[PDB]
Amino acid sequence: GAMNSSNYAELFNNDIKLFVDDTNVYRVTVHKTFEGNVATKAINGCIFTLNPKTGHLFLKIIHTSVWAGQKRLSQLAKWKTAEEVSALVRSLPKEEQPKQIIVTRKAMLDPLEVHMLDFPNIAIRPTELRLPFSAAMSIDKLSDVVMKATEPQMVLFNIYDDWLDRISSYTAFSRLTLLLRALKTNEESAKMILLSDPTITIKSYHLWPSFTDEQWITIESQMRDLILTEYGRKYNV
Amino acid sequence: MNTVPFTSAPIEVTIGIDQYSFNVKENQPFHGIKDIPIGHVHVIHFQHADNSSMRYGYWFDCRMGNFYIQYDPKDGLYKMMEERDGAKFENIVHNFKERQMMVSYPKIDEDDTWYNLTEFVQMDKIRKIVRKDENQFSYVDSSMTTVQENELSDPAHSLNYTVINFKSREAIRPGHEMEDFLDKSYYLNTVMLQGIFKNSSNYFGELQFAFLNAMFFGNYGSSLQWHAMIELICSSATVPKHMLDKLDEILYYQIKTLPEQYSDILLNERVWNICLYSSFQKNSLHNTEKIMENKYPELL
Ligand SMILES: CNCc1ccc(O)cc1
Repeated sequence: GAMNSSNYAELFNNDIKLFVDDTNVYRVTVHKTFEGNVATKAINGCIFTLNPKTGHLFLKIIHTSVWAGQKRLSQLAKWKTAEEVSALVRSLPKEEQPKQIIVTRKAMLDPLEVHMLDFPNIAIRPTELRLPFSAAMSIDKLSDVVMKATEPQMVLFNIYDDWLDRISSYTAFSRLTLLLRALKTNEESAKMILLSDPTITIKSYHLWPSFTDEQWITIESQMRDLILTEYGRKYNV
Repeated sequence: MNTVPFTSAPIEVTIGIDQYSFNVKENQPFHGIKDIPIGHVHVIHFQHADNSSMRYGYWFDCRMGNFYIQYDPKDGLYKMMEERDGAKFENIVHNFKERQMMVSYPKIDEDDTWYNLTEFVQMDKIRKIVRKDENQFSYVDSSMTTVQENELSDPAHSLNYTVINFKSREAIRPGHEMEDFLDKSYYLNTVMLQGIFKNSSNYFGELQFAFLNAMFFGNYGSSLQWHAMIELICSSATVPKHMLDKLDEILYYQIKTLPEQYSDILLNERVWNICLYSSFQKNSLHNTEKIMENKYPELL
């Protein structure tokens, strides 16, 4: 059934599962034409496919060429997402294929269900969580590889860097969701918090700064404060 | 004009014949139904006064044999049986008519309702959906499950409707996932019409039989089958114009005949709203859309 606050620990068990977020697949700028009409211009997008236990991120880059001469692009985007997740699964050895795929948006259920018809043993699940994976394009290195892409490309990352050496998957996911929530609510403030102290760098092979255990606690506190402040302003509470 | 005699009516029962019904009292001298139009299938159906859970009946065609009803006090139901002795049967029928113990099939000359509901229904196809080859007539009741319902327990007593599943290998060509799911023309025209039904008459005959089983017996799986067969046409961009015109007529008479008080359990909001307002065929069911808007504006 639906993934929710109650059944949260299931993410961190030994059943392989993937989250699929399609928010950043079809991305546009809205602009005026010469005649004063409005037009969209597509920009490169990505499928965010994440193993929440391992941190393995399958970033499928969606090049604007995909949309050329197609109609109803917001609908096609859901099917293109399902097609690419389907191709990813079939590329993985049997023992690495997921037992569940959890979609962050219910509109992805039917497309993925039809694309995975011949995988009757893979459960396609919605979630009641409002996960902040839309904010993935606020991670500089992920934004950089999407916007530089000249063709369809799959890039593999570990979104937890080396955290699993020191913390559990549960803790790593909670830190990831806190960072992304902060980046979604106030990108400028979140980024200032992460990159202020210039002596803490991002390793070439990492996405996030090389914080010590104590420094992560300070960062996490600063992210939580940021999120509640913006909640205050938002609701005049 | 044919006759279905009854041995007797030992238990109080509401008897249906097609869209007509009459109440018979316990041990009322009732010996059957005469003046039944030749040329159509018919359904005789029963609801006991004591137990309205006993909703059950028999599809038959008078051209296939001499059929009568007899109450079985062991199994506690009115059973259909065939009389192979033509002379004993003519004899019995003549005597009950002479004694005027039979009700007349109460058809109005102008009234084409039953023809319109059964246009494509044929006894040979009914007997493939309801499997009991020793009898020429087919028993259906409220509780019987469909083969599809049984996949998601007794196969002898099931309704063998053609399985329709929009999210299945049969429905979707590999590489045409989005195309085939949003436009079901492939599934309708190649898989179902050309592959399984062979023609639109067989397809319509199953759709009409499913409807009638839903209406007369409140058979839930039949209702599912009726909606699925409608939805598969409405969800197809490419449907022969003669099929659209005939479907409009079929559905018009079904909606006209449906008892007003049953529209809430017998009509699926989603399918009808999608067929009349969202689907490729939203503008192709003029008669159906007008009667639905005038008779069930609430559902929509
Ligand atoms: C290959 N995508 C799923 C699928 C869809 C339909 C089909 O007959 C087999 C597999």
